[PDB]
Amino acid sequence: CYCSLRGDCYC
Repeated sequence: CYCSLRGDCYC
């Protein structure tokens, strides 16, 4: 579960 600024924001 991570919300980065490239393409991460879910689990």
